[PDB]
Amino acid sequence: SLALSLTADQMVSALLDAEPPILYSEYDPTRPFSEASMMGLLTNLADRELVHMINWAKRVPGFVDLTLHDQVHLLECAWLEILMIGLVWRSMEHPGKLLFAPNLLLDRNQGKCVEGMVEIFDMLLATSSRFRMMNLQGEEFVCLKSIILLNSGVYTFEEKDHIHRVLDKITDTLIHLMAKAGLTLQQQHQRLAQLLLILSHIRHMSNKGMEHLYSMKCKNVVPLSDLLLEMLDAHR
Amino acid sequence: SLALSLTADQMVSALLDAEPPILYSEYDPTRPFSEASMMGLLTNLADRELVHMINWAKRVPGFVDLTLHDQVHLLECAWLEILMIGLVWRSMEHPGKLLFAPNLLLDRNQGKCVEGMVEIFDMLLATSSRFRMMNLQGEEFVCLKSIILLNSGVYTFEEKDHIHRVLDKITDTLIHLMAKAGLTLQQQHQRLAQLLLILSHIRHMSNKGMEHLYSMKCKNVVPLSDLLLEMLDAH
Amino acid sequence: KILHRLLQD
Amino acid sequence: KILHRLLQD
Ligand SMILES: O/N=C/c1cc(-c2ccc(O)c(F)c2)ccc1O
Repeated sequence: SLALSLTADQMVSALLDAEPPILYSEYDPTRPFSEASMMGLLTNLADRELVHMINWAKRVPGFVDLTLHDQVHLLECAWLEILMIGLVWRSMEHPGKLLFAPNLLLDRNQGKCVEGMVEIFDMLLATSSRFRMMNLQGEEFVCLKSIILLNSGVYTFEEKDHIHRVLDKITDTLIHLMAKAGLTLQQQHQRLAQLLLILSHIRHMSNKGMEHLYSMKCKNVVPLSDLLLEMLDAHR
Repeated sequence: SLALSLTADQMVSALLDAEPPILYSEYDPTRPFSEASMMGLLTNLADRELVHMINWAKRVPGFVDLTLHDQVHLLECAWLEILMIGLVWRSMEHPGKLLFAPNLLLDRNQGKCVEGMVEIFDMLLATSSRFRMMNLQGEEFVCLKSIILLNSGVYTFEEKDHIHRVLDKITDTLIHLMAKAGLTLQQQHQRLAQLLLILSHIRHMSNKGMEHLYSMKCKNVVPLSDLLLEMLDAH
Repeated sequence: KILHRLLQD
Repeated sequence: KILHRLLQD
C-alpha cells in the first residue's frame, strides 16, 4: 500500500486536504421551529453531509486499499460518529451552542423541540467543552476522525492487519504533532490517551443518536432519504 | 489525595490486589437450556458480580475520594462495560468460547438460545481474540478496567480535575509497564493507542447489551434482581 | 438506591 | 445499494 510509505507531515497534509466543506442548512429564520421542521432540517443536512463524507473516506490514506464491502462496513458503522465529531469540532468556538450549519446555530433550549434530543445535545456540548478545554488542534481532529472510520467497524468484520498498520501510522502521526508543539514525552502519551478516550464517548453518543433516529423513523415524524435509511437499517 | 502519591509499581500492586474473585454459576450441565434459563443464569451471575464490582470500585485508587453520587454515576454508566471486559479477559485462553464462569463455558451456537444474543456473543468473542492477538497482560487489564470506571461517565457529570489527574496517572502506569517489557517508545505509543481503541468497542458492546437486557426485561422472559433493574433504568 | 447503599457500606 | 454506488464514482 501507498499509505504506509507516507511520512507524518505527508499524512497530515493528505488529511487536511481531504477535509469536507462546511455545508449550509435549508433554514429560514422566519420559521420558528416545530418538531418536524427541525428534524427535517437535521436529516436533510445529514443526507448532504454523507455525500461529502463518502468522497472524504476515499481520500483517507489506506481506505481505498480495502475491498468495496469493507469500505461499506466501516462507513455504515462510523457515519454518525464522523458526523458528530465534525459537529463538535465546528462548535468549538461557540461555547454552549451546536454549530450544525453556519446559518443553524442551536443551543440546549432548542433541542427540546424534539423528544429526547436535549439528552444528545448536552452530550455533544460536553464533548465540545472537552475539545475546547484540551485546545484540540485541527491536525489532531483530522487524525481522530480518520481513526473513527478505520476503528469503529474493524472488529465487526489481512484486511484487518492493513487497517491496524494504518491505525499505527495515525498514532505515529498524532505523537509526531505533539512532539512538534513542544510537548514532553509524558505529555505526549497523556494527551494521546486523553484524545483516544473521547472516542468511547463519541461512540456512545452515536449509539444513542442511532436509536433516536430509528424511533423518529418508526414514529414517522419526518420521512428520510433512501441513503439515510440504508445507513440507519445497517445498525438494526 | 493518596492516589496521586502512588508510584507506578505500587499502582499496579494495588489494582492487582483489588481484583474481584471468579464466581461460579448455579449451572447444572444435566439440564438443557431454555431461553429463560440461560438468561436467568447470565443475569444471576451478573448480579453476583455487581456486588463484588462495587467493592472492587472502592479500592480503585482515587475512586473513594469522589463524592457518593459521583461514585454512583460512574458505576451506573460503566457497570456492563466492566463486566464485559472481565468476561473477555477470562476467555482469552478459550478461543471461540466465552468463560462466563469456570463451569459455564459457552460458544456461538448456544448464544442463539436467546434472541439477538449471538450478535453480542460474536462481538465479545472478537474482543477476546484481539486481546489474545495482542497478548494482553494482567497488569494492562487492571489498568484498562480502572480507566473504564473513571472515564465512561466523566462527561455525563474540580471533581473532573481529580479524575483526569488519576486517569493521567494510569496512563503513566501503562507506559511504565510497556517500557519495562522492553518496548521502544514508538511501540509504547502504538500499544497504548491499540489498547485504548478497544474501549470504544467495549462501549459499543455495553450499549447493545444494555438494550438487549431492557428488551428481555419488558418481554418478561425472566425477571432480574432489583439491583440489576436499578442499573438498567439508569440507562 | 441499592447502589448508594452498597457504596455506603 | 446506494452506498455502493457513491463509493464507485
Ligand atoms: O440524537 N440524534 C441526534 C441527531 C444528529 C444529527 C446530525 C446531523 C448532522 C450532523 O452534522 C450531525 F453531527 C448530527 C441528525 C439526526 C439526529 O437525530
